[PDB]
Amino acid sequence: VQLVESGGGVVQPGKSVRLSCVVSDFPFSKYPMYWVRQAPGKGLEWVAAISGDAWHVVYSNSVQGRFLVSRDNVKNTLYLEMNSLKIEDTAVYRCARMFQESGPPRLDRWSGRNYYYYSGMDVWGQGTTVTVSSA
Amino acid sequence: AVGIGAVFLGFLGAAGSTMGAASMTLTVQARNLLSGIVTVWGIKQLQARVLAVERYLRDQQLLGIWGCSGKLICTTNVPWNSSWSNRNLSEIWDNMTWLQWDKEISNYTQIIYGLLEESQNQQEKNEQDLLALD
Amino acid sequence: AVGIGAVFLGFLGAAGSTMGAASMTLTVQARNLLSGIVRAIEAQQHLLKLTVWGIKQLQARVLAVERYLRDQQLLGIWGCSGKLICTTNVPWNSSWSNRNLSEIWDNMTWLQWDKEISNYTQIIYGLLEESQNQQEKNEQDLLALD
Amino acid sequence: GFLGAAGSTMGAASMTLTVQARNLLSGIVQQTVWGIKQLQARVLAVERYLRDQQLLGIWGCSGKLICTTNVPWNSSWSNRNLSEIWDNMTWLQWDKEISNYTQIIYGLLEESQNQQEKNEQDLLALD
Amino acid sequence: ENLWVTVYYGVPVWKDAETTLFCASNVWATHACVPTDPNPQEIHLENVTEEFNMWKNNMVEQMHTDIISLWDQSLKPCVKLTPLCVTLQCTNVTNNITDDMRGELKNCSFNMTTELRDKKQKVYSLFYRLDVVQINNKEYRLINCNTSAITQACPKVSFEPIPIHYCAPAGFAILKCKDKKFNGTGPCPSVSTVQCTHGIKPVVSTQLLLNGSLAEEEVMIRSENITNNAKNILVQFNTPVQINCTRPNNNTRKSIRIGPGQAFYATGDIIGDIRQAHCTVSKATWNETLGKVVKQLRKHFGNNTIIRFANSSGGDLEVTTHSFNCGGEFFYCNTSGLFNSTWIDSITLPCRIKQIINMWQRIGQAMYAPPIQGVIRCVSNITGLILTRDGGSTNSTTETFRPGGGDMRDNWRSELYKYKVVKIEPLGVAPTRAKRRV
Amino acid sequence: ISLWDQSLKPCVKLTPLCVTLQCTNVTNNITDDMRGELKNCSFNMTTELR
Amino acid sequence: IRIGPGQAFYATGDIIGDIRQAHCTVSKATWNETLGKVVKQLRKHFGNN
Amino acid sequence: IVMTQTPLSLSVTPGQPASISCKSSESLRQSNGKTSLYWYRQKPGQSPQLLVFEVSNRFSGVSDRFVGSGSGTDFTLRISRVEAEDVGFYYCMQSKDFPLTFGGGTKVDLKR
Ligand SMILES: *[C@@H]1O[C@H](CO[C@@H]2O[C@@H](C)[C@@H](O)[C@@H](O)[C@@H]2O)[C@@H](O[C@@H]2O[C@H](CO)[C@@H](O[C@@H]3O[C@H](CO[C@H]4O[C@H](CO)[C@@H](O)[C@H](O)[C@@H]4O[C@@H]4O[C@H](CO)[C@@H](O)[C@H](O)[C@H]4NC(C)=O)[C@@H](O)[C@H](O[C@H]4O[C@H](CO)[C@@H](O[C@@H]5O[C@H](CO)[C@@H](O)[C@H](O)[C@H]5NC(C)=O)[C@H](O)[C@@H]4O[C@@H]4O[C@H](CO)[C@@H](O[C@@H]5O[C@H](CO)[C@H](O)[C@H](O)[C@H]5O)[C@H](O)[C@H]4NC(C)=O)[C@@H]3O)[C@H](O)[C@H]2NC(C)=O)[C@H](O)[C@H]1NC(C)=O
Ligand SMILES: *[C@@H]1O[C@H](CO[C@@H]2O[C@@H](C)[C@@H](O)[C@@H](O)[C@@H]2O)[C@@H](O[C@@H]2O[C@H](CO)[C@@H](O[C@@H]3O[C@H](CO[C@H]4O[C@H](CO[C@@H]5O[C@H](CO)[C@@H](O[C@@H]6O[C@H](CO)[C@H](O)[C@H](O)[C@H]6O)[C@H](O)[C@H]5NC(C)=O)[C@@H](O)[C@H](O)[C@@H]4O[C@@H]4O[C@H](CO)[C@@H](O[C@@H]5O[C@H](CO)[C@H](O)[C@H](O)[C@H]5O)[C@H](O)[C@H]4NC(C)=O)[C@@H](O)[C@H](O[C@H]4O[C@H](CO)[C@@H](O)[C@H](O)[C@@H]4O)[C@@H]3O)[C@H](O)[C@H]2NC(C)=O)[C@H](O)[C@H]1NC(C)=O
Ligand SMILES: *[C@@H]1O[C@H](CO)[C@@H](O[C@@H]2O[C@H](CO)[C@@H](O[C@@H]3O[C@H](CO[C@H]4O[C@H](CO)[C@@H](O)[C@H](O[C@H]5O[C@H](CO)[C@@H](O)[C@H](O)[C@@H]5O)[C@@H]4O)[C@@H](O)[C@H](O[C@H]4O[C@H](CO)[C@@H](O)[C@H](O)[C@@H]4O[C@H]4O[C@H](CO)[C@@H](O)[C@H](O)[C@@H]4O)[C@@H]3O)[C@H](O)[C@H]2NC(C)=O)[C@H](O)[C@H]1NC(C)=O
Ligand SMILES: *[C@@H]1O[C@H](CO)[C@@H](O[C@@H]2O[C@H](CO)[C@@H](O[C@@H]3O[C@H](CO)[C@@H](O)[C@H](O)[C@@H]3O)[C@H](O)[C@H]2NC(C)=O)[C@H](O)[C@H]1NC(C)=O
Ligand SMILES: *[C@@H]1O[C@H](CO)[C@@H](O[C@@H]2O[C@H](CO)[C@@H](O)[C@H](O)[C@H]2NC(C)=O)[C@H](O)[C@H]1NC(C)=O
Ligand SMILES: *[C@@H]1O[C@H](CO)[C@@H](O[C@@H]2O[C@H](CO)[C@@H](O)[C@H](O)[C@H]2NC(C)=O)[C@H](O)[C@H]1NC(C)=O
Ligand SMILES: *[C@@H]1O[C@H](CO)[C@@H](O[C@@H]2O[C@H](CO)[C@@H](O)[C@H](O)[C@H]2NC(C)=O)[C@H](O)[C@H]1NC(C)=O
Ligand SMILES: *[C@@H]1O[C@H](CO)[C@@H](O[C@@H]2O[C@H](CO)[C@@H](O)[C@H](O)[C@H]2NC(C)=O)[C@H](O)[C@H]1NC(C)=O
Ligand SMILES: *[C@@H]1O[C@H](CO)[C@@H](O[C@@H]2O[C@H](CO)[C@@H](O)[C@H](O)[C@H]2NC(C)=O)[C@H](O)[C@H]1NC(C)=O
Ligand SMILES: *[C@@H]1O[C@H](CO)[C@@H](O)[C@H](O)[C@H]1NC(C)=O
Ligand SMILES: *[C@@H]1O[C@H](CO)[C@@H](O)[C@H](O)[C@H]1NC(C)=O
Ligand SMILES: *[C@@H]1O[C@H](CO)[C@@H](O)[C@H](O)[C@H]1NC(C)=O
Ligand SMILES: *[C@@H]1O[C@H](CO)[C@@H](O)[C@H](O)[C@H]1NC(C)=O
Ligand SMILES: *[C@@H]1O[C@H](CO)[C@@H](O)[C@H](O)[C@H]1NC(C)=O
Ligand SMILES: *[C@@H]1O[C@H](CO)[C@@H](O)[C@H](O)[C@H]1NC(C)=O
Ligand SMILES: *[C@@H]1O[C@H](CO)[C@@H](O)[C@H](O)[C@H]1NC(C)=O
Ligand SMILES: *[C@@H]1O[C@H](CO)[C@@H](O)[C@H](O)[C@H]1NC(C)=O
Ligand SMILES: *[C@@H]1O[C@H](CO)[C@@H](O)[C@H](O)[C@H]1NC(C)=O
Repeated sequence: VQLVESGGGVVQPGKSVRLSCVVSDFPFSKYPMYWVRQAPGKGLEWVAAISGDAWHVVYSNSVQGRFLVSRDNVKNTLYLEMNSLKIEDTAVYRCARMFQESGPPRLDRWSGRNYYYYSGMDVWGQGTTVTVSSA
Repeated sequence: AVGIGAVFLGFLGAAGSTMGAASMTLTVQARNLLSGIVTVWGIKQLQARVLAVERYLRDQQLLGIWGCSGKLICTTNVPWNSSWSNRNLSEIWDNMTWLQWDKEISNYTQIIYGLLEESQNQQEKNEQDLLALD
Repeated sequence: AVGIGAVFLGFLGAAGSTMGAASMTLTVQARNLLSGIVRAIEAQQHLLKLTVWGIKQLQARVLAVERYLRDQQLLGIWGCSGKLICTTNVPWNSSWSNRNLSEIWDNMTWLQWDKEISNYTQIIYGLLEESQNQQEKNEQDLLALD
Repeated sequence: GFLGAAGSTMGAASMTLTVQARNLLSGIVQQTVWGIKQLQARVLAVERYLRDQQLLGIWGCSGKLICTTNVPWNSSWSNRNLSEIWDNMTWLQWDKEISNYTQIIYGLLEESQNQQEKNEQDLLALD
Repeated sequence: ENLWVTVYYGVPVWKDAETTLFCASNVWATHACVPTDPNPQEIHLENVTEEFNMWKNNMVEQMHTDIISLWDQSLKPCVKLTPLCVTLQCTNVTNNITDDMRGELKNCSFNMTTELRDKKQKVYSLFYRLDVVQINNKEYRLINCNTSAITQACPKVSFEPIPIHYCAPAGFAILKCKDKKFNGTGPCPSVSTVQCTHGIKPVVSTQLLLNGSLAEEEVMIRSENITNNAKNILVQFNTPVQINCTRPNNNTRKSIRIGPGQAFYATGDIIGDIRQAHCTVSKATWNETLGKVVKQLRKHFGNNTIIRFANSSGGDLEVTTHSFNCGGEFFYCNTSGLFNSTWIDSITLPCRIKQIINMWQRIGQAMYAPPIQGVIRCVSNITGLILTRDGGSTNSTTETFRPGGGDMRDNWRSELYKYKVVKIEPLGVAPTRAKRRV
Repeated sequence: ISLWDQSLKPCVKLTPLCVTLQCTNVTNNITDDMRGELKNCSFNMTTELR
Repeated sequence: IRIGPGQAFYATGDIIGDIRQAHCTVSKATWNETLGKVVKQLRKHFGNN
Repeated sequence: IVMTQTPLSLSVTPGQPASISCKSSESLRQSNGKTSLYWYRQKPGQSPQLLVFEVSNRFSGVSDRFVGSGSGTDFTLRISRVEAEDVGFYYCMQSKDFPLTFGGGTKVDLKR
């Protein structure tokens, strides 16, 4: 299946960018997408995740107050934004997909509260890296 | 691995609101009267289920004997007696919750029940068969 | 220091009365199919778990509930649910009696009438079920032409 | 017949359901270790019948068996055209095509029942 | 356009779940259950297909639980027998004997107490050597004494199997296939719905299917994975096969007090010459039916391999010989003669009897039966067999088949294979173009 | 209390233990603060044979 | 040890090595700080001095 | 919710079974009726590839040497027939609660 991770670069602190991620070969309106993070010479790290129908969103413990992510179901295209950067935020940024097909929401008859369900991943693309630098 | 997406009202959420405004959430309670399942332990399970059945049938029987069965809120033809309270129609609907009104009238219950039963029987059903013949 | 006062109709208050007049205490008479003890029963409702005796009380309560369901459901089969009385469309068979109404409605009681008509039962049930079926849905389907 | 309309199209078995309805208007009519099971069986039967009668009685549909209501059908649940449904699909297939959105449909019927039908009736009563 | 929704009532909907079933109409049965109904009730339908998964429906499991519970319900007001593990001095009997029954009966005398705490008494009776083990003239004990203790059977309530219907509660249904050539599983194309089942007789059997049902067309063979030997093989016949079994000897029984309200049933003196109890079947119908079985085997097998029969694997006496419940008593009959045949007027079936009976694999119980005075016959049918398959052959030569399967569950799978419990939901919704007139 | 009673039903009654105990003290490689606690005692008792 | 028909008993064997004394062990200063907080709340309702 | 790998890393030789653990810090018995532990491996300079989901359930299109094991107390792995293609880093991953967490690192190579 086709899944690319565009958007490398290099910046000083205090910027604002836009990131893209092109998908194919699945019915895009059904699936959830994540955003993982790999520091250089290190392990992995989770950042953010958007809902299937593009209405619910969660972040990591760090950037709650920085980021913004949005889904285009029409163009089948992910848009990510990272603002007010730091040089120590340099890592590998990848755009990967949950394995398990989620379904519709559930509405309990006890104070409503529509619930969602998530699980882990299967497919990773190649990747990209923006090194926030100084000079 | 979940999220929360609240849309509708809470179970007994409107209890701290005013009567004329909290009258619009009456569905949720009757929606949630006969669920929860949705040696000694099964014994008391069946005990609980039987108790729930008994109270629900009791209140539906009290609905059915009156001419206000099946549907929700309705009217009658019993004029109000002012020997019970004497408010001027704004202090109740705009300035009073339900527990307050319940503590105000919890001595006059059975008389009101009996008089509604009286007007439901009398001049409604024999009167019907009077109207069922020229 | 307990003193008694004003009165009402009461339970079984018209069993020896004229049927045309005794026809109006149906409410109080019919309330007590599921009660009669309308009083701290809940403690013995709780702790009787390890014996046959609360099991038999459970038998009794479930049986009473089922009897109420049988009566209300059989009325619900007919198109007279949720009411006290209803008229219908089965013509009376005058083979069953030819007394005038002025004796039944004035000088006859209910247990007398029970001992009179006690064999015509299931015929009446079948005819009422027939008129609640025939043209009550068939011509009603023909009355569903809008 | 007792569940006679099984292998039919929904639009095909759309007329003779009243005979099914009268035939499904029975079950209690025409009447130790095992007795415990019998008690539990009776409990289950009572609970299911009361569940159905409650869910009928909350809505405005508790009289006749088919009825109408005031909810516009949203196209997010299904997308199939009308004749496509009524002439090319059974009940079970429609069931598996709708058995995720059911609770929302219930709640919308409930709110349509409460709103604009009883307090609106209450304002209509005042002359 | 304007599309609004109608709620429908009374719509046929299957749901695939499982609930608890219901009694119908002696130790097994009750002196009080619900009476049956004389009228059948079954509606054939069409254009409905569904796969009915055998080996999975816990109706077998419910029946298993209920039968063991009623079996334990039986021996509750019966009497303990814990003073019976006293030591046994014994001697031999050599009087009115046929030479094939030598050394079986044991004349054993022992002390045993009366209802007085001060008073015991000399007590002697006749036992089977099969139930008596050696401690060390030479003195013996019973087999049960370093394991579970034992009770006396309450000798009033019989053992005869009764047809038992099962039924479902209201709002439920039972589905039933109609394929005469139905497999173990697979999508059955023909649907029949009933409210209650047929009569079922719960016979304990260890090697055969006594008093079972009959297949319609021919012999049919049941297992899941034929290539593996981890499963058993279920084989049903087409026509029944007669078998007689009897006890020849003139049985007598005395009665010895134990304590207050306690009376043990020991062995009385037997009058007459003693022979071996045994059984007898035909041979020609047996040969014909085995020819039918050899014909039916080679469809899913090598059509030109060799089929051989042999004795079973040996070991436990529970799985060695065929066991059953004729005459209110349990018989141990080896059937090694029936399987002395390879492929490519009567038959003598000698038997064994035990007085002390260990039931199901739970070793925490022990059951004892008293002798029944007199002479007992027993006649029964034969309806099907349980087989296994070996492993290690060199490419479809020398196939040996053996019977096994010490479980009562497959005995009830072999009946309830047709059945599956379906929940009913009579409430549905659908959209339309109609409107709601206020 | 009900569940704790439900536990202790099927187990073994210990009636043949109320007998006389011929005893002796414990010696072998003991800390002196633990002197007095443990005791080696013996008695007669029946087996599964009566 | 078997004692009866279907009855057995569990008797104590022997011990390797020493015969020691069971005991418990806690911290010390957290106990002191805990009781300090306790008497801080205790002076709010009785005589403080 | 934290999670640790156990042990750190190991050099292996062919003709040998393998077993790699990942110690939990909670028990993650899902209300669906299972536990959310996944494994997936990467290779140097490359992307990760999914090893095993459903605790003990091999991923589609994977050789039979890869299965799963363990319950909510702690977990292991199971690899027979050690081959040079099976080198890289193996990570265990929590997928029960936010935020997610990851296994540290398992260096796997041959022996000199
Ligand atoms: C409703 O809802 C529901 C749910 O919900 C429920 O209910 C409700 C009531 C509530 O309650 C809630 O809560 C609950 O939950 C829903 O459901 C859903 O569904 C879906 C469907 O759609 C699903 O999904 C799926 O999934 C899967 C997985 O999972 C499964 O499996 C497992 C194991 O087996 C299990 O466990 C699970 O469970 C599942 O199963 C199932 O389940 C169900 C549920 O219940 C049941 O029913 C059933 O029965 C079961 N079954 C069984 C058998 O078991 C996954 O996997 C999948 O995915 C896949 O598939 C798809 C389809 O096919 C695909 O896609 C495709 O792609 C391709 C490519 O090329 C193309 O071509 C095509 O076209 C497409 N198609 C489409 C349609 O789109 C995808 O992609 C996938 O595929 C795959 O992929 C992969 C990748 O990777 C691959 O692999 C590869 O391979 C190679 C070779 O081999 C190499 O090796 C490499 O390396 C690799 O990688 C593969 O191959 C492929 N495959 C193939 C075959 O090829 C699906 O998605 C889900 O799950 C569900 N859910 C849940 C939760 O579960 C519903 O829907 C709703 N609705 C209605 C109407 O109903
Ligand atoms: C039919 O049906 C359908 C369906 O339904 C569905 O389904 C079903 C089954 C069930 O489930 C149900 O429930 C559902 O719903 C329907 O549909 C529907 O509808 C409705 C109406 O009608 C709707 O509602 C709505 O909603 C909304 C929401 O919103 C959100 O968001 C917002 C913002 O927005 C954003 O913006 C930004 C900027 O621009 C963007 O970004 C961008 O993007 C682009 C593109 O995209 C690019 O990419 C770039 O790059 C970037 O930058 C984005 O995107 C956007 N987004 C979106 C989504 O849009 C805000 O403002 C709001 O607020 C919201 O928010 C949200 O919220 C939530 C809740 O809260 C949250 O969550 C959270 O989470 C956390 C974590 O956990 C915690 O949990 C918390 O607690 C929570 O809270 C989230 O986060 C958030 N997010 C965000 C992003 O923010 C709204 O808005 C709207 O409103 C509007 O309007 C109004 C009028 O008046 C106004 O007023 C206002 O203001 C506004 O404007 C509405 O409400 C819904 O949604 C739907 N659904 C869906 C799914 O969608 C229908 O309707 C039917 N039919 C009929 C006829 O009816
Ligand atoms: C597969 O299915 C088949 C088909 O059912 C089974 O075959 C059945 O097998 C059982 C035994 O397993 C047979 O039942 C027993 O048959 C005994 C035969 O006795 C004959 O002689 C006596 C005189 O001594 C006659 O009275 C009998 O009369 C019987 O028949 C007539 C006419 O049909 C009836 O009117 C009678 O009522 C009898 O039914 C026979 O001719 C029979 O003695 C025995 O009955 C005893 O046990 C019952 C238990 O409750 C007592 O009620 C009964 O009174 C007898 O008990 C007396 O004797 C004992 C001691 O011997 C005392 O302890 C008692 O207190 C009492 O004094 C029982 O009926 C059955 O006949 C047979 N079926 C057929 C059709 O022949 C297979 O077994 C089965 N396969 C397996 C493996 O089980
Ligand atoms: C059921 O149990 C065993 C196993 O089939 C049967 O015993 C077998 O009986 C035959 C017939 O005599 C024995 O054949 C011959 O026996 C003598 C002495 O045993 C031996 O010297 C010969 O060489 C030949 O083997 C066979 O050995 C014997 N097998 C065993 C394992 O004992 C038994 O007869 C059957 N039960 C009944 C009641 O028939
Ligand atoms: C039954 O009990 C009696 C004692 O009341 C036993 O009689 C004597 O027992 C002793 C020791 O047991 C022997 O030395 C004697 O030889 C016995 N005498 C006689 C006449 O028997 C008797 O042995 C016991 N019998 C059994 C079978 O237990
Ligand atoms: C109860 O009885 C005897 C002990 O007296 C045990 O019988 C042993 O059985 C095995 C195999 O059947 C033989 O190899 C031994 O030689 C037997 N021992 C004796 C002394 O005969 C029997 O196993 C005991 N039961 C249990 C459960 O331990
Ligand atoms: C039935 O059991 C057989 C073994 O008797 C299973 O056969 C295995 O098949 C796989 C792939 O086809 C082989 O890799 C194994 O070696 C086989 N097992 C053995 C012991 O050789 C078979 O999977 C089972 N299930 C069916 C046929 O559905
Ligand atoms: C099946 O039965 C046969 C005979 O009925 C058993 O064969 C005997 O086995 C014993 C034990 O080694 C030998 O001493 C005899 O010589 C054999 N006799 C014959 C005629 O073969 C056979 O052992 C039984 N099968 C098993 C597994 O025990
Ligand atoms: C255990 O049994 C023995 C056996 O009889 C008893 O001890 C006997 O006591 C008598 C009376 O003092 C002596 O004459 C015997 O020499 C004793 N025998 C032995 C072996 O001690 C007594 O019932 C029990 N003894 C103990 C110590 O428990
Ligand atoms: C109610 O009426 C009385 C007199 O009729 C008046 O004095 C009083 O203020 C009124 N109160 C309200 C709340 O209207
Ligand atoms: C019978 O009852 C009626 C009313 O219930 C009463 O008027 C009448 O007096 C009673 N008969 C006698 C003899 O008292
Ligand atoms: C009914 O009244 C009429 C009118 O007087 C009379 O002719 C008839 O005989 C009466 N019948 C009975 C049964 O009283
Ligand atoms: C009933 O009362 C009326 C009027 O008093 C009388 O005419 C009639 O004969 C009475 N019935 C009987 C059976 O006496
Ligand atoms: C209506 O149904 C026809 C086939 O029955 C289909 O071709 C058409 O696209 C449908 N149109 C809409 C608007 O659903
Ligand atoms: C019929 O049963 C056999 C034995 O398991 C096997 O071929 C298969 O399970 C069944 N056949 C089909 C076509 O399902
Ligand atoms: C078997 O029993 C039946 C009935 O008792 C009898 O007719 C038949 O002759 C018997 N056969 C043999 C071989 O004993
Ligand atoms: C060989 O087996 C096939 C079935 O696979 C069968 O049709 C054929 O008759 C067999 N051959 C012989 C000679 O029986
Ligand atoms: C005790 O003294 C403290 C400060 O020394 C003071 O805050 C508190 O009010 C006093 N309480 C009493 C009961 O004297």
